Amino acid sequence: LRFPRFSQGLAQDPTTRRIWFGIATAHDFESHDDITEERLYQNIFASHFGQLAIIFLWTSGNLFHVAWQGNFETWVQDPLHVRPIAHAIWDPHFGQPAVEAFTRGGALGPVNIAYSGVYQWWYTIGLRTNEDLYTGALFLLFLSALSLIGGWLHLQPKWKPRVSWFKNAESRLNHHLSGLFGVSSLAWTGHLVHVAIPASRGEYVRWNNFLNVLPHPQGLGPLFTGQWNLYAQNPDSSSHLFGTSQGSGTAILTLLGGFHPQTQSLWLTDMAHHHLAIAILFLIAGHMYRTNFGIGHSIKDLLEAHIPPGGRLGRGHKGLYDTINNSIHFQLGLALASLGVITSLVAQHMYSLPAYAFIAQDFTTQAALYTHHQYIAGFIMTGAFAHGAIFFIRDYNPEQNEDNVLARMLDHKEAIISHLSWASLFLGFHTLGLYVHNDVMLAFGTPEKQILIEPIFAQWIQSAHGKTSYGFDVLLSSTSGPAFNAGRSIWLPGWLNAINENSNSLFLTIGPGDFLVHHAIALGLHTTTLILVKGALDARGSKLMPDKKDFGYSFPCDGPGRGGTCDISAWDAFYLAVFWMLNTIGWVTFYWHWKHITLWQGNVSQFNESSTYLMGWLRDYLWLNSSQLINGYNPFGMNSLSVWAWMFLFGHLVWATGFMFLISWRGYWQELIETLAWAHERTPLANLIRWKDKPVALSIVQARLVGLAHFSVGYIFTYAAFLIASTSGKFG
Amino acid sequence: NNLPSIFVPLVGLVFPAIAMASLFLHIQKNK
Amino acid sequence: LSPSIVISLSTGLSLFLGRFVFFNFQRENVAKQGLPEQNGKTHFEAGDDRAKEYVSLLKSNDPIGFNIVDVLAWGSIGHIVAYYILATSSN
Amino acid sequence: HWMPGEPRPAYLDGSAPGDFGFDPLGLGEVPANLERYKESELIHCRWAMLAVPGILVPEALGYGNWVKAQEWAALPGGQATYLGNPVPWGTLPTILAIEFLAIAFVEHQRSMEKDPEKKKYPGGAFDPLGYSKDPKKLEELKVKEIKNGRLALLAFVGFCVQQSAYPGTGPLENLATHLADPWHNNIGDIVIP
Amino acid sequence: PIGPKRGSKVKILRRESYWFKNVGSVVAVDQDPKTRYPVVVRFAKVNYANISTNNYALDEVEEV
Amino acid sequence: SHSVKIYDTCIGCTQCVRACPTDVLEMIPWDGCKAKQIASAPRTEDCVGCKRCESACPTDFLSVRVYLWHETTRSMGLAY
Amino acid sequence: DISGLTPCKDSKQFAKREKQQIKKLESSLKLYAPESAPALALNAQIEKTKRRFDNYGKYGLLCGSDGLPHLIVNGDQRHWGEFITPGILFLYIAGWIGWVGRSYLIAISGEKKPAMKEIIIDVPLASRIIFRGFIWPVAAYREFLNGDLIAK
Ligand code: CLA
Ligand code: CLA
Ligand code: CLA
Ligand SMILES: CC1=C(/C=C/C(C)=C/C=C/C(C)=C/C=C/C=C(C)/C=C/C=C(C)/C=C/C2=C(C)CCCC2(C)C)C(C)(C)CCC1
Ligand SMILES: CC1=C(/C=C/C(C)=C/C=C/C(C)=C/C=C/C=C(C)/C=C/C=C(C)/C=C/C2=C(C)CCCC2(C)C)C(C)(C)CCC1
Ligand SMILES: CC1=C(C/C=C(\C)CCC[C@H](C)CCC[C@H](C)CCCC(C)C)C(=O)c2ccccc2C1=O
Ligand code: SF4
Ligand code: SF4
Repeated sequence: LRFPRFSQGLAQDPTTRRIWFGIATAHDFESHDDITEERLYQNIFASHFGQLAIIFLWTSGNLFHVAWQGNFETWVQDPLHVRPIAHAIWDPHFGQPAVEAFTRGGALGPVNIAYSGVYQWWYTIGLRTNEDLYTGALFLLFLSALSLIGGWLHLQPKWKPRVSWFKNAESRLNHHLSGLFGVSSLAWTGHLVHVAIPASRGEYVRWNNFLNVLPHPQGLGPLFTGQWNLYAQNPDSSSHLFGTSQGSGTAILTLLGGFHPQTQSLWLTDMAHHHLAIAILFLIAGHMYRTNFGIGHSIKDLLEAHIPPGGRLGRGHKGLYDTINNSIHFQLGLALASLGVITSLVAQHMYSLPAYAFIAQDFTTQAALYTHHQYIAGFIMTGAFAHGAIFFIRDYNPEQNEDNVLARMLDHKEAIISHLSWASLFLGFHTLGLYVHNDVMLAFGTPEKQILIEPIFAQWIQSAHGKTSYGFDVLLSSTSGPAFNAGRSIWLPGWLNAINENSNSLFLTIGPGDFLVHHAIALGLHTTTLILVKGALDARGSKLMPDKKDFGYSFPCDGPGRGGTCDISAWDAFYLAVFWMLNTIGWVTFYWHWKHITLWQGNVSQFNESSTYLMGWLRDYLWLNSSQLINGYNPFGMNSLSVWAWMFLFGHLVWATGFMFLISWRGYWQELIETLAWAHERTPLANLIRWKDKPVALSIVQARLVGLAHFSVGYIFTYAAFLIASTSGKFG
Repeated sequence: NNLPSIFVPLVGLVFPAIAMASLFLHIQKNK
Repeated sequence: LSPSIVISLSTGLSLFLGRFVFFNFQRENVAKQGLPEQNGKTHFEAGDDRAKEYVSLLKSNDPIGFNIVDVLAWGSIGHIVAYYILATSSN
Repeated sequence: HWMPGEPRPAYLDGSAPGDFGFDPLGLGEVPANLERYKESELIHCRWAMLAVPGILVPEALGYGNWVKAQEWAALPGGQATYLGNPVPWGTLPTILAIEFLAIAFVEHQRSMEKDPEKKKYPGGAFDPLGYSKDPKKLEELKVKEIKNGRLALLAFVGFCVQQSAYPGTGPLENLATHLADPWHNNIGDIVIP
Repeated sequence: PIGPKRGSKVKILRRESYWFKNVGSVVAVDQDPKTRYPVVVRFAKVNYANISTNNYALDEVEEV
Repeated sequence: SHSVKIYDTCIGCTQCVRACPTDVLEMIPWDGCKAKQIASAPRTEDCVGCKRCESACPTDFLSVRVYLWHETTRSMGLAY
Repeated sequence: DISGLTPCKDSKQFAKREKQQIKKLESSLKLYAPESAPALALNAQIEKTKRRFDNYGKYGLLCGSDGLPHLIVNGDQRHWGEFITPGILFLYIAGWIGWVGRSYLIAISGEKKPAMKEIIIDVPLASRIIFRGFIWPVAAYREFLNGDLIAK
């Protein structure tokens, strides 16, 4: 035996394929030699512990570097006129102009400007000095050490959990719902009330005095007597200055709604009340399922009894408890789908309802956060469907799942796939046709012939929320409606003030260009879903390959017979859907960035007029906004944007290098490598050296992955460079 | 400070060399 | 301004309703939805040592078998209702 | 038959009281579902045959229509009235508490019954005058009860709908409006504005 | 005689077959007892291999 | 070595054993088809995984199947 | 005023667009003799531009802040000519084409070699079938009622 230890088949490969495939199959515990279920579960547990340790170390490193090399104490005094510092630069390759150019902020040497928004987040939660950040970093280092220690302990024979413990679903659901959500959110309200709210009013509360300072003048008396309205009295005034006692109040729980007048962000007393309410809701809900105390629900009986008596769903949900409980890919897919949905929601909500002070005025940070979270959500959404296909291949049992909801989906896969195809074709046809018609109309110098369609439904929905720029006068926009009268004394004043102010990002005004780009987004989503669903459902076989389940999740082809069978596996269906995900997220981020750039420059009419034809996009977004970026270094000198131009070109080069592995396939290269072996063996003074692994071309599936990684890395780096350079050159 | 003048070369030139040598010796080993 | 000490009499009413009215319905529904099980075996009998029911807490000398868990659950419901009533007033 | 010349569903044989084969959507196909539906229909009919006297009589005595009697509870501190006399306990949280407890007991008592016949016509103590002594008269009585209940349900639907077209008005007010000028004060104007 | 008579129309009940749930015509039936798939069926449409004839057992064809 | 399997839907055409570029497959006598023959796969250590045998099979779905498996010097076609 | 829009006839930006287009066209005409053919073509272009702007003014379209017409597709009766009527006409034509294709495909399905009638069209049969699609809605609906629309 030799590397890999966990594969007898791989360890006997006489070629270089032994190393590549040894690296790529390390974390697939199910396919290792002499693997059992208990060992699988225990390895997963240890890996989770390691992941937590890595996360804690990452956060500790960020905090330590900001405390040691940043300008946090200078930024706190004048947040709007200081640039945050990420860390310092020490590059022996730098020249003197590079040393001078990157010396920005208040530093004594080259530094990097942070665009992750950690400064605003930490300032909002009450951190004020570099001593606080050092303590936080030390605490997180301790937490990482504790996580590693806990990871090592449960791999010992005395402390190994059993498989039955891992399959106790009701106890885990109860404990997670009640403590990991309810108690976790209850404690954050405590931190807010005791530390963060006093800090925003000029009060310094730390470990040495937090037992003597009352968060409220009346103490806990109102809480136990039910006089809970005393905690909302005397809120902060509109003339409040954040961080000082000028114009401050004494309330700790309010329902004002809207934004803080100065920081242009949510009130700190609204978030505490929100977290308290959700903590109570989560604490109550964690008492549903049955444990060894003799009361509660049983999930299996809940599933088995939800069958309609009409028979239109067959046997219903019977047998689904054991299907989910015995498959880990099913659980991973469900978790990934939920996580991706909530990540997209986080991205959509953070840009329009900012929570951190002075982050709405930082234009570069907002775009970076939005793009980051949207790309991550897209990748997670692809992974959900990938693991659904893996479940259908490896874990599904037809006999236990007879005629239930899961089995009837495989029965009519053709209808689902064909209807998805119809929707995609319809959307693509008409969207492209309208765009090309508008382009041709602009080309002939007659813009009045364009097809411009108002997004009436979205404008009506915006009016129903209290916006008065369209004159629809419905619901919340109606002063005499019951809905308006219900909340007019609680939250409507502040919300209506915020929604009818046009300098923020709360319910931006929309037009025909928004309509066209929204339908493009819909086309992208439908096509990606079509690809992934077709890959998942056809995983066990089709007419072209009835026995696909016998060949695994990933395999090259079934050869040139029967007309040829390239890309017939479900893995190849996942591989083709990454290109569509990247395209869709690119469209979404292009739309967001152009709209917000035009909004920030105060010339929204440019987007309104130039977004109805594709030449408008190409000329007024890409060509126009890339002038500063491509001038980072020129024959006349360099400035602080040099690194972003270099990364722009680097991303272009990495993206194009991926096309080599995607367009040219293996048999060209194995023949080319065969001549080099002869050349080396016949060369004097060099044939005294010989290899140990026989050199070979990459495998058919390897080159698909290697090409796709190059494509994604180039995409990400190029867009990140362009976005950051374009935003920071104009707005700093 | 003077610390970056040490740790940057330590992490960029010394540790990669040690790790690559050890890993190559590990992957080339047989019994 | 209703007093908080009196309003907590809702606990007594909730306990009365649980002990005299809805006892049979709750008991028969709990009997119908048995212990959770995996692969046809309960969690404890499948191998999980920490899933064993506490039989010592099931035995109560009440003539109809009223437990302490029932007391806790109905008291929690009564307290929640009473504090909702208290918070709704004085607004 | 509810429509001559139309075939009947197989499960509607014409032996049940008030059975005329009306089931275009086939909601009674499942034998367990159809048994429940008869109980629900009878309960709805019996509840609606008490509402109709309770809506017209207070309006016929000048005490206000049936939607005016609910206006006071939306206000803070509103007190209930009966026959023009305020009742001491007519506060909102006193009324809500006594209604839930009194009803939750009887309906749960009805729920625990397991004999299908007693869920519709329980008999026993609820028939003090003994009208169920004759099985021959009883069938005629059941037909009469079913035929009246559906009419009362239709009347209640009319009550509800007529309110939307004429807000703030009572059914007797609508009848008085119609009687004065039948040929212009009718449904036609509402449908075609 | 064994199985369907020649010229009759049968439908296929083999899941891994290209003509699953399709109707074909019987050509011949081998009468040897030791043969496992004695029914010869032909179809109007060709499969992915441009073949139009296949052999089936008595349990994978039914008279339509 | 790769895995080559034969199923009893075989008709004895010989076309798979004529197509193999290395001697992996051969005909043996049998009873169960008109031809009184079936393919056998005695030498799968010499299989390269080309699937020429599966392109030649006239059965609706193949009576010969090749499953790719652990790779060796012979199965990679290396003459280095 | 749906969505805060204004009629084209009252829009000043619409008139400014018309004036700019006409002025751009007129600057090219000064380069040619009035009797020459290019002058005649430019005159025709100017007249057509004026007529197009007048026609857009007459039909009751709605302009935005840029002076460009916008289409309302919510179903309002005042703008049924923008989306509803052309949509119904397109649906009729597409149903005609699809019904004719389906009828021709069914007609030749019973032949000895139906494939050869697809690469070499049988002109008389198609010509006889072409006229039949003029009443496609009635035939399709009656086929749906009789259950012959969906294959068994
Ligand atoms: C009170 C009891 C309790 C608690 C606290 C935990 C806690 C945990 N268990 Mg656990 N467990 C328990 C009882 C408990 N268990 C019992 C009784 C059993 C046996 C039935 C188990 C069995 C068990 C297993 C088998 C495993 C765990 C694991 C875990 C860890 C998962 C990490 C996680 O959820 O990320 C934290 C996530 C959240 C807090 C919520 C994420 C989603 C929310 C909505 C996001 C909120 C975002 C919010 C806006 C803030 C973000 C913004 C901010 C950046 C500013 C976590 C530490 C896993 C593990 O190994 O971890 C080490 C694991 O594999 N547990
Ligand atoms: C810009 C490049 C591009 C374009 C235009 C498309 C377009 C399309 N892809 Mg696609 N794709 C691309 C790149 C592209 N892809 C890449 C890089 C990948 C990764 C490998 C994929 C992977 C992919 C998958 C996996 C799938 C698609 C599908 C589709 C189709 C669904 C969208 C739709 O509604 O049709 C848009 C309509 C059109 C483009 C029609 C234009 C027709 C004009 C009029 C042709 C004119 C002809 C000519 C001018 C006249 C004769 C003259 C003579 C000289 C020819 C669509 C045709 C899906 C599909 O086919 O299923 C439905 C599908 O499943 N694509
Ligand atoms: C499958 C096609 C499809 C898809 C996926 C979408 C998707 C979307 N549309 Mg949309 N739309 C469609 C067709 C479609 N539309 C058509 C055909 C019209 C013209 C009537 C519109 C008109 C329209 C408007 C005016 C607006 C949207 C908007 C939106 C977005 C918000 C969701 C919404 O309001 O749904 C709307 C859903 C529908 C209208 C249902 C259409 C589905 C049917 C099956 C289409 C069939 C065509 C039908 C036969 C036409 C008959 C007309 C004939 C009598 C003349 C969402 C991305 C809104 C938005 O945010 O834009 C920025 C918005 O304001 N759409
Ligand atoms: C394949 C497969 C799989 C996977 C799957 C998936 C991945 C899916 C996804 C899915 C999804 C991803 C879904 C989603 C959904 C969503 C939703 C369903 C939503 C909803 C919403 C709502 C309902 C709302 C509401 C509201 C309110 C409340 C208020 C305001 C207004 C509104 C309307 C907004 C599994 C593993 C499982 C199994 C195997 C196979
Ligand atoms: C001996 C006896 C008797 C009596 C008895 C009794 C009297 C009992 C009682 C009992 C009780 C009396 C119980 C209680 C309980 C309670 C509870 C269980 C509570 C809970 C609570 C909670 C859960 C809370 C919550 C919350 C919320 C939700 C919010 C705010 C905060 C708080 C925390 C407050 C008699 C003579 C008759 C007979 C013979 C025997
Ligand atoms: C270029 C090319 C080759 C030839 C390329 C080879 C053999 C590259 C082999 C790797 C060399 C030595 C460069 C490695 C560069 C890495 C950055 C170093 C390792 C990094 C570690 C993290 C693994 C194929 O083998 C091939 C096979 C099938 C389809 C397409 C292609 C294809 O396009
Ligand atoms: S394996 Fe295929 S090609 Fe070879 S004899 Fe059998 S049926 Fe003929
Ligand atoms: S796969 Fe190729 S080498 Fe292997 S037995 Fe078949 S024809 Fe021969």
